[PDB]
Amino acid sequence: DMYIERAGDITWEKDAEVTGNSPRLDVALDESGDFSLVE
Amino acid sequence: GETTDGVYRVMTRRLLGSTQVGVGVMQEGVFHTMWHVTKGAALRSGEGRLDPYWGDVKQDLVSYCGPWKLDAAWDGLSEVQLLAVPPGERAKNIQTLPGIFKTKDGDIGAVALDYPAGTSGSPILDKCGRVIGLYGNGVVIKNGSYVSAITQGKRE
Ligand SMILES: CC(C)Nc1nc2ccccc2[nH]1
Repeated sequence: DMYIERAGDITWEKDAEVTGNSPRLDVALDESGDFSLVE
Repeated sequence: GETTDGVYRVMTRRLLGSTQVGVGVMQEGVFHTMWHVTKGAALRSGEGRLDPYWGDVKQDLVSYCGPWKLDAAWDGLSEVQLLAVPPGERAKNIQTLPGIFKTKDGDIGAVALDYPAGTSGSPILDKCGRVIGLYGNGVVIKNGSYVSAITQGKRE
């Protein structure tokens, strides 16, 4: 049985930790909602 | 149960102890999560029940108590924040510049941040605090790292 619990407010944080790259990828989305990389 | 706007963990007592299967967004009395988190099953909030209202396996989205409310979109230029709610850990904002998923049907923003699968449903925000999509449906790249689409629904 699934239940929910509050975890926080939705706000933008000034000076949050900044990370992650910005890749440009060719992808396909199938009928089951799964993404796959196209090459 | 609790209907205050905000980010929520989605839990189950089915497996060992209490397990976090995902996350979601409560906005305007509607709970928003990814389909693969709940598989469309009903949810409990205290002594209250949330019934599914709309869902789509292909978009990998589902809303409870009402129609999908989130309509903000990534502007294609600016940094965004993933409000990551990892299992057993405090909610944390991570700022990043999205990449892009190019498809035969158009382009979508993508965030290259890797968290446990039970973080699926965490919201991605713009600079005004608006939810531009949910994290947790994506791909694995050459290096074994994860890249998620910024998945957004349509407000009917
Ligand atoms: C590369 C794999 C092991 N990492 C991974 N898969 C995920 C699926 C959904 C949400 C977050 C996820 N992080």
